[PDB]
Order: sequence, then C-alpha cells, then structure tokens
Amino acid sequence: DMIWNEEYNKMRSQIVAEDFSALPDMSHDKIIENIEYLFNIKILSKNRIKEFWEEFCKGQKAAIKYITQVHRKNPNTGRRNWNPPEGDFTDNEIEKLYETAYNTLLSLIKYDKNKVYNILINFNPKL
Amino acid sequence: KVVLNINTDNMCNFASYRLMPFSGFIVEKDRIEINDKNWFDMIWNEEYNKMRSQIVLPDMSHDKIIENIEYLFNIKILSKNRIKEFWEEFCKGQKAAIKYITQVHRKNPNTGRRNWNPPEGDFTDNEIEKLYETAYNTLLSLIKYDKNKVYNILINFNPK
Amino acid sequence: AKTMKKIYVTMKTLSPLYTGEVRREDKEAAQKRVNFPVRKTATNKVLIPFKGALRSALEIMLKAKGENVCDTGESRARPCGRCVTCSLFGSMGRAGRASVDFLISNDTKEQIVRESTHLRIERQTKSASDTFKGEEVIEGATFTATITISNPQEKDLSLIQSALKFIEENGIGGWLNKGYGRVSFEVKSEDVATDRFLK
Amino acid sequence: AKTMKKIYVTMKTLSPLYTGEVRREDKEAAQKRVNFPVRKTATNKVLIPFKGALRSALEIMLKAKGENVCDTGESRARPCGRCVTCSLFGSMGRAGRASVDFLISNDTKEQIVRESTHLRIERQTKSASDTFKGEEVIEGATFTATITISNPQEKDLSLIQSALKFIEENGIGGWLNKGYGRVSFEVKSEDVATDRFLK
Amino acid sequence: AKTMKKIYVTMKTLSPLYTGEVRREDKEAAQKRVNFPVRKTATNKVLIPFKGALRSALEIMLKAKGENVCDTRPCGRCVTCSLFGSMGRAGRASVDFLISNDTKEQIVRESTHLRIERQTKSASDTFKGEEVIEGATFTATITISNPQEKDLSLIQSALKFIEENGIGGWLNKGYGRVSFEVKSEDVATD
Amino acid sequence: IKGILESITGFSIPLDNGEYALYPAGRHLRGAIGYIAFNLDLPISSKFLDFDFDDIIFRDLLPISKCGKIFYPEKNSNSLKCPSCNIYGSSVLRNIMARGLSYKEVIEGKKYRLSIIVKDEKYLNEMEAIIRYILSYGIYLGNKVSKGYGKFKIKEYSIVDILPVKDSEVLLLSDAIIDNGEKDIVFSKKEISSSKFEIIRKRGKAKGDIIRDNNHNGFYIGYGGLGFGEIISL
Ligand SMILES: [Zn+2]
Ligand SMILES: [Zn+2]
Ligand SMILES: [Zn+2]
Repeated sequence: DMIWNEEYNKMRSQIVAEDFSALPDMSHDKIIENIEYLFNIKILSKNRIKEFWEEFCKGQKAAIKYITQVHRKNPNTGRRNWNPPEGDFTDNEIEKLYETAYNTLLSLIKYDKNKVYNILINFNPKL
Repeated sequence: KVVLNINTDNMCNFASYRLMPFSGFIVEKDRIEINDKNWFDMIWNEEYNKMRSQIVLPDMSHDKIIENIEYLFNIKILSKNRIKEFWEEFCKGQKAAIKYITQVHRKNPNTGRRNWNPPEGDFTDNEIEKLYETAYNTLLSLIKYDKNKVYNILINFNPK
Repeated sequence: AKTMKKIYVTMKTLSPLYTGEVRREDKEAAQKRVNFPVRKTATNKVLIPFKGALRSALEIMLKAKGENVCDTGESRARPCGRCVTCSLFGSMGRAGRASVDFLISNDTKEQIVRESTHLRIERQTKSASDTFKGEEVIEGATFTATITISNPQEKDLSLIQSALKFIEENGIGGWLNKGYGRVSFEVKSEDVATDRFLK
Repeated sequence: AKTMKKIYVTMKTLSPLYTGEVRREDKEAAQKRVNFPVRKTATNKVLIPFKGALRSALEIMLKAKGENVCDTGESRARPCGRCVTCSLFGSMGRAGRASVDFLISNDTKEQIVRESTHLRIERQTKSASDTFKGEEVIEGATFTATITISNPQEKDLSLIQSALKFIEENGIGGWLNKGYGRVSFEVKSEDVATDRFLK
Repeated sequence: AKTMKKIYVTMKTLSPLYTGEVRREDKEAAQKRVNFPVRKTATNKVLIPFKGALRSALEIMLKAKGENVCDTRPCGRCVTCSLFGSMGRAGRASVDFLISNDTKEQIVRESTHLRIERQTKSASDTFKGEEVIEGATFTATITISNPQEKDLSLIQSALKFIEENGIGGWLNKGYGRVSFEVKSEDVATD
Repeated sequence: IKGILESITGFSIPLDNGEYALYPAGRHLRGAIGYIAFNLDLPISSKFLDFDFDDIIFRDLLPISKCGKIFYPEKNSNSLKCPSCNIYGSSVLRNIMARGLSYKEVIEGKKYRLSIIVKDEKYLNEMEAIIRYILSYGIYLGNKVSKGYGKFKIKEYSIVDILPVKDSEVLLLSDAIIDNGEKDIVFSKKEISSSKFEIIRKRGKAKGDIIRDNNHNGFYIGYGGLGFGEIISL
C-alpha cells in the first residue's frame, strides 16, 4: 500500500494539465527593460527564467499556472514565491516589483516561442 | 480494441489468478492502448525536441601577436583546443569569432570565473586578470586579419 | 605489479548524512516532494562520492605538514604529477593507483533515507521564516567501499587510514557545517596477488 | 576449426557506468547540454568497448603470474605472435581467435542514461570551484555481448572468465578510479560446430 | 541459360561498421584528418566488399561440414568454385557491392580510438577512424546464373554467418555486426 | 537507341603499358550485353559470339558533359573536352590498393552516353529486351563484375532514328582499325560454355584525328565494328 501510494503520487506528478499540447500586452522594449531590471535585483533569476522556459515549452496554460503559483500571496504567511529583491526597498515597492514581474511574464506568455527564446538567451544562455 | 504493449512476461500467481503490478498510461486514438513510462518518456522527449526544434579591432603589431600567443601558450591560457575553436570561428566569419571571444572572456557576475584556462605558474590575481585581458586583445586583433595570416600564425602553435 | 592492496572500508553513520542527487531527472522527480534528495542508485541504494573526500583530506593534511603536494581543488587546476596524492589518486598522464569505489549502502531508501523538515527562523520574531524538506540518511546506516591499490607502496595504508580519520573528524557528503556526515570507518586491509583470478 | 565456442556475456551495472562518446559529431551535438556524453548508438543504446578491457585484464594478470606475455599498451609496442593473449586477441599477423562484440545495452538511453552534475571543490574555501555535466548509465542496467572463439583451446573459457573477474574488480569504461564502472558478469557458454548455419 | 536468380539482400547495421577506404588518393586526402577513413563513393555512399565475405563464409562452413572446398588459388571442382568462381571458369554468383541507401553526412561519423597503457591506465596512443552508424540500411543484388537447387540456402547460410561474425573490418573489436533481410526472385522472358 | 547511363559503382578497364582508359569502351558494353543475352537465351546470342556482325553497332560510351552533349576526343592527349564547353581525363582515375591487389578505377557518378544503333528490324525487340534488363537490374562493365565493380544503370532511354554522316570529312570518334596503323588496339573474345580465351591485338588509328576519306564506310565504321572505330561530322 505504501509503495502503491508513492508510485501513484509519482504517476499524477506526470501528465499534469496539458504539456506540449487572457494575457496582457506591453511592447517588446518594455519586456526587455523589465526583465533586465529584475535580473539585476535578483527577482527574475536564472532558475526562474529556466523554469519559465520549461513551463512555456509545455504550453501557455502551464506557464500561466506556474506564474500564478509563484506570484500567489499565501494568506497564511503573506509570502509570494519570488526571490526577494536585493537592495534598499520599502514594502510597497517590493509588491510593485512583484506585480511588474507578474505582468512581464504574463505578457511574454502571449508572444511566440522564438520571440521568447531570443529574449531569455541574453539572461540564460543555457535555456 | 484494447492493445497491451506491456510485457506479458514476469507475472506472478496469487489466489489462482496470474497477476503483475503495472504502472503506465492509457492512450486513446480505434485503439485504447496501454503503454509504459518508457513510451511516455519517448513521447515527452519527442514533443520537447519538437518544441526546441524552433530555435533560431585593436590591431597591434604582428610581432606582438606572435609574442603574446607564445606567452599564453607557455603559461597555458590559450591552448590547442581554444586555438582550434577560434580557428573554426574565424573560419565562419569575424562576427562569430567576436561572439566566441565574448563568450570565453565573459566574467560571470556571481562567481567571477572567466572560461579561459587558469594560467600555469605563480602569478598574482591582478596579473591573472590582465593576462585574460591580453588574451582578449590578442585574439580580438587576430580577428581583424585575413584568413591566410591567421592560418599560418595559428599552425605554429596547433599543428592540426 | 605482482601484488595489490585491497582496503575494505565499512562506514557507519554517527550523525544524519546528506549528499545530494546529481542526476537531473531523479532530482526533478524528487523535487516535487523533497527539496534536497540524497544521491541514490536505480537499485534504491544510497551512493556517496568517496575519491574526492579522501583526496581532499590528504591534500589538506599533506599541505599542512609541508610536503610538495599539489592542490586540485582550485578552478580547473592541473595536477602536478610528482606528489603523493598524484601517485595515489591521479595526475594528467597517469591514472591514480587507488581505485576508490563508491560508498554503496548496505540497506535501501525505505530503511535508511528519511524525509526531513529544515527551517529558517527570523531572528527578531522567532517565527519560521522559511522551511524546506530534504531527504537524509539515518545514523547507524552502514556503507561499504573497496579501495584497490595497484603497485602498492609502504605508506598507502597509513595514508588511506589517516584520510579516513580526517573524514571521521570533518564529515562526508554535504551539510557538514550544520552537523551532517559524521561517520566512523572500519578498515580491513589485505594484500592480494594480481594473478588470483587465473585458474 | 570444426568447433567454435560461444560465450554469451551478460553484465549488470552495480555502480554507475561512464564510457565516453567517440563520435565527433554526436559528442559536439551533445556539448550544448553535456560535457561528458556516454557512448550511444544511433539506435539509442549504450555501447562499451569490451575487447580492450579483456585484453588488458589478461595481460596484467598474466604478466603478474609470469607467462611470456607482451604489453600492447605502450606507444610503439608491437605485439608478438607467441602469446596466449596474442593467440586469443590477435597480433600484427594472425587475427584474433576471440571475436569480442560490443557490450550493447538491453534498454534505451531514455531508461538508463542520466545527465549528471559533477563537482570540483576547493580545499580551503570548501565551495564548488567547478561544475560540469556528464552522462552516466544507471545501476542495474543489463548489457549483452557475445564472444566467439574460432579454433578453441581448453583454457580459453577460464581465461575469459578470469578476465571478467578482473573487470568485476576493477571496472569497465571510464572514471574507474572514482567508483564508476563496477559491474557483475554472468557467462553462458556453449560449443557449436561452425556448420551450425547450413541447411 | 533460361533461369536466373536475383537475391536482393538488404542489411541494417546493429554494431558500428568499419570497412577501410581503399583508393589511395582519397585515403591520402582524408589522412590529414582521419587515420582510417571508411570506403566511400564519389556520390558519398559507403561501398562494402561482399563477395569475399560470402565466399569466406562458405569456405569455413563447408570445410567444417566436410565438403571438398578449397581454401582461398582455387580448385575448380568445389561448389564454392561453382558459386563464386574458379580461375578458369567464371562465377555463377555475381555479387554486388553493399551500397548504402543514405549519404556520407547522414551515416558516416568520425571517431576516436585509443591505445591504453596497462600499468598507468592512461591513453598512450590516439587515432581517428570513420565508421558507419547503426540502423543504416544497405542494399545489394546478388546474381546467381545457372541456378543450382541449393544456392539460396547456401547464400542465406553465409548471410547468417556474416550476422554471426561481422562484415568489413575491426571484427574482433565488435564492429560490423549486422542483420540481413533477403527477398528472392527469378528472371525470365523479355 | 540514345540513352544516358549513370555509374553508381565505379569501373576498372585496363590497357597495356600500365594505362587504364578514361571512358568505358563499346567492346566492354558488347561483351556485357552478349553475356546478358546468353543468360536469357535471346536469339541474337550467337551473333554476339561472332566478332564480325555489323548490323547492331554498339558505339563507345563517351562521357557526357555539363553541357549535356557528348565530350569529344582530342588528338595527341589523354582527355576529352566538350567543344561546346571548355576536360575529362587524368583526374577520375583513382589508384586502388586492396589486400595486395593494386589497380586503377575510374570514379563513379559521372554520366556516360549509351548510343547504340540498329540497322535492321531483326533486333528492335531484342535490344528492347536488353535495355529493359539494363533498366530494371543494371549492367556491368570492366573488371570485377562478380565483385560489383562497374554498376551502370540507365538514366534515359529514347528510341530515336539515326542517319549516316553525309560528309567525307570525318573525325575519328574512337580507335579505328587500319592495316598499317600505329596504335595497337588490344581486346579479347571469350567463349563461355567452350572455355576459350584469346587476346585480339590489331594495329590501327587513334581517336580525335580528322580523316579526309571519301569511303564514309556506312555510318562511322572507320573496320572491325563491334565497337572499334567511330566517326563524327566535322
Ligand atoms: Zn600533484
Ligand atoms: Zn604477445
Ligand atoms: Zn574450389
């Protein structure tokens, strides 16, 4: 029973949602500017951009799901799953930068794959 | 039409019924087919490689170039593999070679590692960083030359 | 060449032990549940890299002693080839004579690997600011390795045993600073002849 | 000449296996993701050179015992014809009596090959100075080779089995000093007339 | 002569295959890079000597089963002399080369081979050879004139012997292990 | 019968003094086709056994060029150049050392002319059958026929009428046979099912020379036929 529960949890881990199978707009220049700003204050990090591209290549729905998972302010703790920003910031700027990351990733969700791949090599060359 | 692509070998006998714990995937198509994880790993890799399918000059003296590349070949920064790689880049244009020296000389923001080979010897850290710099200037000036002179100059240090 | 040293190493954990998953696929399959999985076999048995631990131990003590022993720990550092740890563990032109096996556990994950909850506590509020879940090998778990020394010298047993005492002191695997990896080693050495397998 | 000896060698990997890619195009296509590719087929199945390991095992043990065996591993070392290794595995003149197949895996690279993180740790800093990726074969992977022997002698099976015990002890493939390549061998031997395929 | 047999033999490589490049100018042109180039056409398809391999297979098999088969200096009275030719009389089995279906760039891969010292466990010698990958299907059309009754059986027996031993070169290292598919036919009329 | 033959496996035809000719000659074509007609018991076999028959004229296979036309021979040389387009020769011979045996072989992939001529209705069905055989299952020229050297499949087959050269000013397309000739032309005539071999060595005139001769000898024919000498309108 224990190995069956562990294996069955491993099964649903797989085939989640629609892998490899309602979005804001902002200019391409704006998207490079926002990802370039959040790269250097350690919010949109290289691990974040990697798992962005992994959830994007399985479809737009998985990328929306992962972005809503990271940006979700948990009502018990008040902690989003973003990497905290580096530097002197007050709380309101910290949530505004998190909302900036939200809007930037959800707006590049609408773009095509070669307009994302070419925007995340100059931050992650091992995408 | 239910087609079993699970191996029907290695099956135990319990309660006068043969049985084998399975763990795989059901696939709709005429056929309701039973595939294992290997099949899903193959299909996952095929669709992932179907999504990754869409993937789009300070000229100094010639004597300076030779003297610099002699020193860097002796102190083991500019080795045979890097000379061969630079020759393949210069053999695909100069802009490619610009990108290659940019990639090797790119100090990582976090680690402070440049992809050159550490100089063999006992040099100080500022000397090591200036040695990486003159590797950059020496190679970058060698991109400004033409194919014949770059060829004869690199074959003294990499015979291939 | 007519004789070979064989050091059978039997290690037992005195503290919880962590070394990390290194295969990207097993790390991904385990990071849906466990943020820090142990390095495991496909036969569900824990592996612990051993050659780097012994080599690092011998370079720290032989550099503290004062012998001309090179450092292979620096970034892309070339081994010299003329020192003790280059003879034992290796150089550029010569492979190391001490073939050091992996520390294969005697038991299996369901008997030795236990999931674990780690915390990060805010220093002003005393509240769990963060937590994570890492797998860890229990205390009393027994691991077996074999060090096979070809063309042995006199000092090789003393060198391996001293390096094992250093690993007993300092730890093996990861998270050595917070208390993980403290082990004991038992050594059964035996000199064999290289023609033993020939009938 | 009227008899051939078939030795079916099946091999189970006990500690993870590395055997590097030889093909320049396949390795360079794998250099984007992997620094140390494993030797794969075009049919996605891992191959391991087996005749060199058997010949090296036999020459090490037979040089240790004290037969008149040569060493075909030095730079310009001509193998003679007057050996039992040179009779089984060949010389510059007469060909090898034992044809040793590649150790081709029973499973595909999706099932048994895993991309891996390997480290180089500084000794004093105790931090990861270098990181790279290498593909390794999982433990429990089964590899099948067949060795035919034309004109068998009597001690040929014993010599092949002794070399397999030596490879069980030492390892096959690469990274043998750091724990990789420890394998187990099982031999199913038979004698067949060379007219087995005639009707 | 009113009956003629065309044995259509396809091959797929199971092990990596090497047969040596045979022409001196293309060997020397490839010897700057490759110490053992593979046998290639000018249209960049791999050519494989097939007659000698089938012949050799019949001589060891029929020497083992006890037939009066010469060892290749032919005899002229053996059935391998009737199949693949004596010095006076020609061969009934005209054997084509085993041409590749695909091109050099798709099936030929440069590769590294070593020679390893047995006391230092390090690479003493290093060289490069070109090999044909596995799954590369090859075809040939063996023609047997004046077909005797046991020709296809002898040819398939040799073909299974080649699957047992290998074709090309480096056969004791494991190279050349192949699988064979045969489709026969007869030829008459206009 | 105009046609294009493509070589996928190369050919090796030798000459004396350690030379190998650039192009496959029509004597080799003839010998291959007469063997092939033997293997199919075609009614013309006995005539290919005879070296004199001149009704069917198997001309020489001449290398076609990028132009698409037929390369033409050049006097006092070892090469052919499309008068239409500036050369075939001494760069397609390739030296081969194979398990002791050293020879030379002309590289594959080049396209050659398959122009035969048939002066009677007695063979149109027979040739048809031979070109059909050459189409489905190929033809072989040169040495090592049973080792697969000399593979030659058709690429084009057109039955197009032919007319003699209405000019007494004719250039020798191939090696003609004359009584007092300077180039010794050597060929052979085997006899299968009789075990007979002979090397026919006859003097004659070389190719690429203009002949001012009012004879005109039908269509080409220099005197041997069966290959031998050809001519073209200058
Ligand atoms: Zn050292
Ligand atoms: Zn010897
Ligand atoms: Zn014979």
